[PDB]
Amino acid sequence: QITLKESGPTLVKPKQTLTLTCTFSGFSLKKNGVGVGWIRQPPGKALEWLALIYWDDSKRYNPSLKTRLTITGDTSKNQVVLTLTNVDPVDTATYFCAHRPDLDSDLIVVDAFDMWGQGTMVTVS
Amino acid sequence: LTQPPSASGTPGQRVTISCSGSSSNIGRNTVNWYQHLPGTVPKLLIYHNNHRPSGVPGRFSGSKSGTSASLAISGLQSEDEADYYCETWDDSLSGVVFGAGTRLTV
Amino acid sequence: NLCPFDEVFNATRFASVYAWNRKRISNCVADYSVLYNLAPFFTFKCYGVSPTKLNDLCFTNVYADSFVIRGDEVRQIAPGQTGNIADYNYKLPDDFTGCVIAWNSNKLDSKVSGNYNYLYRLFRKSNLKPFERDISTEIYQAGNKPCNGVAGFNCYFPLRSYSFRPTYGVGHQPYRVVVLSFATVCG
Ligand SMILES: *[C@@H]1O[C@H](CO)[C@@H](O[C@@H]2O[C@H](CO)[C@@H](O)[C@H](O)[C@H]2NC(C)=O)[C@H](O)[C@H]1NC(C)=O
Repeated sequence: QITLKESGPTLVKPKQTLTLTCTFSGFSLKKNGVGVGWIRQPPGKALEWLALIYWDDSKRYNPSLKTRLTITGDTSKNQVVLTLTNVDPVDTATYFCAHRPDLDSDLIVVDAFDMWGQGTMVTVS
Repeated sequence: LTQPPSASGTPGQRVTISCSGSSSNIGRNTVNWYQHLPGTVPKLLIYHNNHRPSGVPGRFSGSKSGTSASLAISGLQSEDEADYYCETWDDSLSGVVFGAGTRLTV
Repeated sequence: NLCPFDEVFNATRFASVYAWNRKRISNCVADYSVLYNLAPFFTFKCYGVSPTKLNDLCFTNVYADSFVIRGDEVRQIAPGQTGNIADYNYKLPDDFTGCVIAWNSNKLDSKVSGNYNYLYRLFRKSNLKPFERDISTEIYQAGNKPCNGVAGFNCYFPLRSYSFRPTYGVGHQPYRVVVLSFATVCG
């Protein structure tokens, strides 16, 4: 019943600012103990993790990308919005908003992504 | 982190997966695992350690021997032709550090 | 009449797992109708009692516990679950039949050096009798030669201190944990 719905532009020229978003459903970010992720997918290479929004606006980024990634989550609008600037063709990927709890109702720490978004084939050309 | 790029196996024997990193993240924190078919969405396969959510075969288990995270495959068959990823939160790097990926052939 | 749960969940400071603070609730009605009205944002876990019958029940006693523990340690605070933290800091009995709440506090429990003010006991001669608060701080021995206070080779001050820097993982982050344990109080 938890679902990460994500959207945004995909046909984007290189080197300006790309703003993306993901509307999360099945839960709330007003909950505490919950993060929501962002995941790189260079096709045929690896995955890399971008950022976590925590409920109290606790701010995390990949140490490769500090200044080009800043992140915001609007719980009132039931969405998390991904912002990133000066965008390379290596940044052509598919991005995954994903749900990172720690509940595991018999109370074991999860610290992991259990539910994911389907992805958006972001293209930089 | 550090993860071997691939592994191989006939459909059914005990197949080992390995992962490693530094003492800040894998030597201290707890290890995760994922299964990713090529082109589709990944999914969680083991969280914290040795414990799985609903929808996971119980034959695959982990171990945290210091800096080593060891996913296991026993009973291989067709569906899991997929990239296997270890992540762990890092204390110094202040984020999520994935593994290098490992594709298992059947 | 409003029994105080607005300080068992809003107090600025608690103490450690070896010094788990009690609250003895009686002679009063506590407005339960907001604590589960808060979209249980806090991680909420009841044993035997149910979230739909807090208003319509009565008790001899409601002991309200409070302690602060690291992230991966909230596995312990339930009956039947074993290991170091239960064995040395806080044992629950098996027939405990209350409800447990915990929530994360990287706010108010974390500087960039991390608060070292939160302690935990590693060692003691035996596993705990359940619900025994232990403020004992003697110098633990487990060997052939128990000396007076000469540290080194199992002569430790067993109440070592956590670190709680906010760059830690969620399994290491400081969790603000309250046990609502359980002849007047109704709704
Ligand atoms: C802790 O303090 C906060 C600040 O007042 C309380 O939050 C408000 O409480 C009132 C009374 O229940 C509600 O009407 C508001 O909607 C609450 N606001 C928010 C933002 O939560 C909170 O209830 C207190 N905690 C406890 C356990 O009483």
